[PDB]
Amino acid sequence: GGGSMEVVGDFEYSKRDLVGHGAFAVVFRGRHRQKTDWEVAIKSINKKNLSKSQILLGKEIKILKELQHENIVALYDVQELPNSVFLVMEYCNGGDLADYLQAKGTLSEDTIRVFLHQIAAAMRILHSKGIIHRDLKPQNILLSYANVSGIRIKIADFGFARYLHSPMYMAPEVIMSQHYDAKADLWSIGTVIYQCLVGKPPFMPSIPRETSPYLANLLLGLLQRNQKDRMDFEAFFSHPFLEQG
Amino acid sequence: MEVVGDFEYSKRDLVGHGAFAVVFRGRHRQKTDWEVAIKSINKKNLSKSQILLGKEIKILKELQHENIVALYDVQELPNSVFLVMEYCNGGDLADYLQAKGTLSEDTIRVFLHQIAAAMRILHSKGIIHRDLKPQNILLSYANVSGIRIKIADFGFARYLHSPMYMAPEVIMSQHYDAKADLWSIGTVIYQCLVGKPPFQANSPQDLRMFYEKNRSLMPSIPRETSPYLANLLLGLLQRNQKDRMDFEAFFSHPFLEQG
Ligand SMILES: CCS(=O)(=O)Nc1ccc2c(c1)/C(=C(/Nc1ccc(CN3CCCCC3)cc1)c1ccccc1)C(=O)N2
Ligand SMILES: CCS(=O)(=O)Nc1ccc2c(c1)/C(=C(/Nc1ccc(CN3CCCCC3)cc1)c1ccccc1)C(=O)N2
Repeated sequence: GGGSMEVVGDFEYSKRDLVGHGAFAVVFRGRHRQKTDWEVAIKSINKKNLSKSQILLGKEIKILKELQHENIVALYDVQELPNSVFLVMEYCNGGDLADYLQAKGTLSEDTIRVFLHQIAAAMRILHSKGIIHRDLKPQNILLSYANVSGIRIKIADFGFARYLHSPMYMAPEVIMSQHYDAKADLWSIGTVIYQCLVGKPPFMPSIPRETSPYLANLLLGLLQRNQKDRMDFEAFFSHPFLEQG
Repeated sequence: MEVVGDFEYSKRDLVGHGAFAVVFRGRHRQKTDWEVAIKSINKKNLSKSQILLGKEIKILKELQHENIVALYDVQELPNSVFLVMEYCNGGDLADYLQAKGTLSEDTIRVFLHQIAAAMRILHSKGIIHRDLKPQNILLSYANVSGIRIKIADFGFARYLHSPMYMAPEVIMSQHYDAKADLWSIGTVIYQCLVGKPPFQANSPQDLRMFYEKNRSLMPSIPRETSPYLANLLLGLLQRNQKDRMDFEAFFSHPFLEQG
């Protein structure tokens, strides 16, 4: 591919419009070839690189396909050239939360609530399909502007995601450790909210005196080293902090 | 006959089921003396399951050992995915145990040598099978010394991964099942010898809570058992992986390399 343009099923991109990189991956802004006002992200993935890695792209596609929520990054198409796999995906013109925090610094409780509402919305869908993300972080949380109220949040990167499995020969450590990471996402969402508020990840941790009681409750409930002790999903989904103003 | 890439099978020659899968004996369309197993998987069924077929294909592609079941081709029709694979004319160990009952120490050594051979390759690529059992361990006759063993079913297999936002339980549980296969190989050898698994419940949940409460102690090794084989089994059947025989100890255990 010497040339500037490239065709990927019903979509196309200029190599001029590179927006960022993932693992063995490069992401371009693109568009539908007929509906050209329809912007997409095209993730090019080097096959030889992938085949030498332990990345399960098949799994990521399986999970992306299964999730059709407005706060989970949409997969539109998969194309397989000889040298590359292409994923055609929702364009998120906002970059990731990491960029937004590097710009805005720390966020208001009003802002963090608007964002967390949408992250919670996505967490519902993962929990209800028995998917654990396990690599939630600001690099994985993408932003899409209409024009703070104009900002829509989309979860991405199911590289590390895994399905919960709801046997005499099976090792006891495997039998027992079933569901052991069931609550891993609730911690991560904790560290993320924390960083949004304080301006760095936390490592009970230092909750600033300014913090509202609800938000302090949520954070201390999420940031529990032992999952046994850590807030469960339904408690989080319906936590007072989310459904006020 | 139905066609799958360069291979073909009769629907007459169904040889069993797997998960959302049906298996036929087949052959190459030119090299017709080349028998294959053709595993048909319904896509709609798969898409509603939590089976990662891509992962299993990735792992099978990476493993080219004579004691790991060969994947030759993958074909994707609209309704079905087909896996063209080594034909194992012997069925699984489950069938062979239900027939033969218990096995001689000479027989169990011949089998375990070959399972060990495969375990080398998994360990050295950092793959854990995790669901080793007699239903997964296939047999292929040339004409007991004429029986070749192939590990199958990497459905449950996973790669060993050799970060502030990541949950502590995830960080710490890295490599926790690194020795899970050595237990499984234990239960299997045990069943081969005694004629039943070392530990049984009435359900998954009974056994969950059994292993959980640490009720599990060493199991009944018959007095007749040779010392080497008893050593191996007691070293493999250790509820705590910390205590459980390490791989190099297993690979080079006295039992395997005697005559
Ligand atoms: C990391 C998860 S991933 O699955 O591997 N990647 C992924 C998945 C889905 C995606 C994007 C990325 C994506 C991004 N847009 C995007 C990126 C940057 C910018 C900002 N300036 C950059 C250059 C100048 C113009 C735009 C705009 C849109 C983006 C790219 C890389 C990293 C993060 C976001 C988007 O619209 N949908
Ligand atoms: C292991 C789980 S799986 O991966 O989903 N199945 C799979 C994977 C690879 C395979 C086979 C099956 C297969 C089988 N051969 C086969 C099957 C049955 C018989 C029938 N005899 C049994 C012994 C003698 C009497 C008739 C012969 C060959 C077989 C089929 C279903 C279950 C198990 C084995 C084979 O040669 N290669």
